[PDB]
Amino acid sequence: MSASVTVLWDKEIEGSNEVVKVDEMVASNIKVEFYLKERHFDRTITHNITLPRATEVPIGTEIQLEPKHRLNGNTEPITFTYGSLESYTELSEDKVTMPEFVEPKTKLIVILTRNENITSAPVEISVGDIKETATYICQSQSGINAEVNTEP
Repeated sequence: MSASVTVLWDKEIEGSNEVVKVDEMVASNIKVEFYLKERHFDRTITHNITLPRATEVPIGTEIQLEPKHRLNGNTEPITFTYGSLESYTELSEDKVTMPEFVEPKTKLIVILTRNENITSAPVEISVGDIKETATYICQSQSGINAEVNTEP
């Protein structure tokens, strides 16, 4: 009930790829400190395994794989179970330092962005004499960048 697993990373597909504006914070001066010292965000990577509708892989088969994109320095494999656990989400805290002050005669804008990417790859599975090519999907978020612009 434990499959042999090989991900075909050289066949990876670049799905959605975007730079997402998470938020903006604006302030104006005439030298006050900023609202927050740091902002805290949730950052996730979601790992999914998908199988053909008509697959021979038995329900309950365990499928262990090691993704490319991980959080928290985690390195242990993800264990999916076909028919009951097909998605796993990593979560980390992304802490972003804010500008300390608004300099004199300044309007300050913080633009917060991160990369968000979907990638997918074939997964060759064998359990006994049953062979299948499943599809692995990674929905990842990068760390957040803060761009501080000073205006009139």
